[PDB]
Amino acid sequence: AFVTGVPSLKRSELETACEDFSNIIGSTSTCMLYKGTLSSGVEIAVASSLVTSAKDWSKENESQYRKKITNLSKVSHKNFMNLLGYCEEEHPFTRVMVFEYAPNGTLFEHLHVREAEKLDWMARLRISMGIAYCLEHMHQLQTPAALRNFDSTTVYLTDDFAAKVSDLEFWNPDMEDIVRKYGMVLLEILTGRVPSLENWVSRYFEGGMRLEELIDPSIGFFPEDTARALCEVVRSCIDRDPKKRPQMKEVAARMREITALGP
Ligand SMILES: Cc1cc(Nc2cc(N3CCN(C)CC3)nc(/C=C/c3ccccc3)n2)n[nH]1
Repeated sequence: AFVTGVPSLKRSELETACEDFSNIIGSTSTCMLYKGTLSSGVEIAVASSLVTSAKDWSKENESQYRKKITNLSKVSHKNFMNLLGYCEEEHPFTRVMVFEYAPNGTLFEHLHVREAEKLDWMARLRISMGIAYCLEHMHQLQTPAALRNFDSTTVYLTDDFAAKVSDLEFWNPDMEDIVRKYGMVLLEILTGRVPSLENWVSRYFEGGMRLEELIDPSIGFFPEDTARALCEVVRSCIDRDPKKRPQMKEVAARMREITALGP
């Protein structure tokens, strides 16, 4: 065991759950993702290193592995994609982390890829609020390392479209940097726009854009003054000077106020 709290799986266990690793959700810089189901019926996303022998794997690699598990085992939040387990094995070489499975995939997909169906206003506020609570909690745990890769492709959506912020990448940022990224992700949620943006939105901030220009047209109707308040949160978060940015606890506080949604 490398940690208290998080169970250490036999590879035999995980082979069962993931049908001999036969079902792939995705693939990233540092890991392959396999779909599984535990004998408890709990759906899982298994993140496996891209290293297949002890040779391609350093003691630096190993040290990073155990640090990540340590750090993530300390993070537990309803709006985080929580670590459920891990599996280290030498025969054959296995370095795995087991995460919660989010059936509605990424925020990015639901904002930009699905043409037929769009997230409504209230679902967008709920997602925005959830993200903010997650980041606030992480800043309280002093583990922003888990957020070095934060953007709409790393935020997942549950059955009921709650946000789960993820940290899937094997470990080979300021909280001020995370606050700005939160600003940009909130802006993306509001507008439906993604960096192929600051210049575009500066026109809104300059006073030369109506909210019906800024807000994602797929939304339909929306409360103007709510939208206004959310855009000020964006403006605060993305200030060019990191020192002028709100703390995440202040962001979460203001967001709670505007959305009227508790943690
Ligand atoms: C880590 C994790 C992912 C996850 N859920 C899901 C669900 C999902 N869906 C839902 C149903 N699918 C039929 C379509 C899209 N897609 C993904 C994609 C993951 C990925 C990540 C990086 C690169 C490439 C791909 N993750 N839960 N936990």
